[PDB]
Amino acid sequence: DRLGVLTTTRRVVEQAQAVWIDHDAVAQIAEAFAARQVTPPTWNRELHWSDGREALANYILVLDAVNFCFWGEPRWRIEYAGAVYDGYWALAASLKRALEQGVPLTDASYLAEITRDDVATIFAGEGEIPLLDERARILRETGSVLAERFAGRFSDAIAAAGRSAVALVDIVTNAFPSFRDVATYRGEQVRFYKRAQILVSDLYGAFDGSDLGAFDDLGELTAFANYKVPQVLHHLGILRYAPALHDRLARREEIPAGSPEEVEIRAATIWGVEELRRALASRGHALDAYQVDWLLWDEGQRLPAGTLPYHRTRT
Ligand SMILES: Nc1nc2c(c(CN[C@H]3C=C[C@H](O)[C@@H]3O)cn2[C@@H]2O[C@H](COP(=O)(O)O)[C@@H](O)[C@H]2O)c(=O)[nH]1
Repeated sequence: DRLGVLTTTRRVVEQAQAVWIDHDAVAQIAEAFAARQVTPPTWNRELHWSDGREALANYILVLDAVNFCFWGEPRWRIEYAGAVYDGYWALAASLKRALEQGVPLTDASYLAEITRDDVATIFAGEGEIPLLDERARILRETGSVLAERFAGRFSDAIAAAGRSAVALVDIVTNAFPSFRDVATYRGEQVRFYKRAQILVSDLYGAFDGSDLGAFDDLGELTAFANYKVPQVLHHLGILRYAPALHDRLARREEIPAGSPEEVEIRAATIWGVEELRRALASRGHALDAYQVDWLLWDEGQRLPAGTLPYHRTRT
């Protein structure tokens, strides 16, 4: 466990007061999923950009640099190619739209200088993308780090990882401040690395596990601790919430980042996915943790009306 995600999150799950795993539900869900050999959907080619290897690598870094927090009222929505999108697909569509119209979002020099008005345009739609100013700041940071340390080419970073997913995550968090996703729980560091790990899985997807998307150790990735997958796990009965936390989610009350409740959700998400992975493998359906994450995130796109709302964090 070379990044320390499973180890540090396990300490949280063992001590967690507001969240816990129902291991019976894990078994039952594993039974049904294994029975019908459920598979994550293939990496989406419609709403993701495609290009030569240098531009594509840079595109994946930018996509995942700003891959966070899409909730808020009035709901942020995007119109692209005769369809309306929200959440992640709104992000994806927005970038694809910008690149098609020839915005140089894969060029480090442009990213280093990108303005608030640039990103407001790129993500123009109904409402406004949350944390707009932050996204502008992250893209400027991303650009100037690319330019300074990687000759403007994320492919330089990828090459230095030598086909290790774990090594690339560590290269990314070392160089790019925005990707440093750790917190504390009762005085101990907890390590998550959501966006850094999702980046690696997205290279694998975009490059079909060849060239720059070749990795020999993808099993070492964890789930990407977000707000949608815990909502799915709660829906499937795998995550249970204590009274005050349940009521907070129901009221759509925001939870401060790094607070005990929030850290417990994220840790239990990691271990909820890991426990489902082990239970599936037990029943002869071997998937990597990132695949179980993909599969659950996909289920999260068509949850029934009146499932408990996902938790709302911000920072
Ligand atoms: N754990 C996990 N979290 C994911 C993703 C994705 C998209 N990945 C694509 C690439 C390969 C897969 O097959 C997917 O097609 C976005 N997110 C996070 O979810 C939230 C937005 O959710 P919603 O409102 O539904 O759009 C937000 O925190 C966002 O950062 C997934 O991979 N796993």
